[PDB]
Amino acid sequence: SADLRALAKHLYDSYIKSFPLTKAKARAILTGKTTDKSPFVIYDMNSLMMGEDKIKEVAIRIFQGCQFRSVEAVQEITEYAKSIPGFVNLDLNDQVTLLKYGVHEIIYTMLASLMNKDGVLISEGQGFMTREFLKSLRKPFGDFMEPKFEFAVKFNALELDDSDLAIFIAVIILSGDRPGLLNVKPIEDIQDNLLQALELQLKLNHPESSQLFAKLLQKMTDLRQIVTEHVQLLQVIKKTETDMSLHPLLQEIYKDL
Amino acid sequence: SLLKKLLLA
Ligand SMILES: CCCCCCCCCC(=O)O
Repeated sequence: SADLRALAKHLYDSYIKSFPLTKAKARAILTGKTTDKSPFVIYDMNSLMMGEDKIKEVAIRIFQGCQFRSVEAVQEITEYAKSIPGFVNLDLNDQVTLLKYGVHEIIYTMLASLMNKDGVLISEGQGFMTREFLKSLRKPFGDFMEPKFEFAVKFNALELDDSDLAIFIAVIILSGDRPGLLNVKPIEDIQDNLLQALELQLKLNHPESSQLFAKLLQKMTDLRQIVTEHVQLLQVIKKTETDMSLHPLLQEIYKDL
Repeated sequence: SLLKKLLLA
């Protein structure tokens, strides 16, 4: 068990190094408990115009902004993955596969930290875009964020902290069932050890939360469904919307996939 | 190929 706690701490320290906006910092902003801020609130077309300097029709401008944020998040997640013990020693093509098929599940996990039932922190906490505003955007654009909000409200009800999240995200990255992995055994061995560390973390940090470990295993399955639904919406954009194309890093991630 | 570049840095 002592080695499991040292692993949990290592992952938390690496998470703090990799991700500039943590859940602790985001919840402080959202609940107004910070010295600085407050974020600029975007709730309609006029406030979007007023706030656009933090940081082509509106729906498409927002979709573009979101791609750049996704690309930044992929880079942060890649840095974190390289800190998971054993990961850089995997076959390099398998590291690519784990990131390709895992990074969006991690993006949606971490996006929940920035969300409440009414909206989402944007631009490293300098803006707050309302859920209602995003839902108001024309189809299919108004359909992208809503399922992520639905996920987030239920996920946030588990009250995980950054120490818990650091292990949960590592577990998801080290999934041995991703398509086209060359050597699954070492990946499964790292994941088994991460799962043991997650179980002990939840027992110690959430002793009264009965079956929390089981609930997190289910959220890992839920995240795969969120990704499936998201890819279907991306396909609608590709078939319609002649204007648009994805950032090259997202083109790689979505290539077949 | 971009993921590989990020991984190697
Ligand atoms: C305009 C509505 C906001 C939705 C933007 C969706 C961004 C998804 C990009 C990605 O898959 O990495």
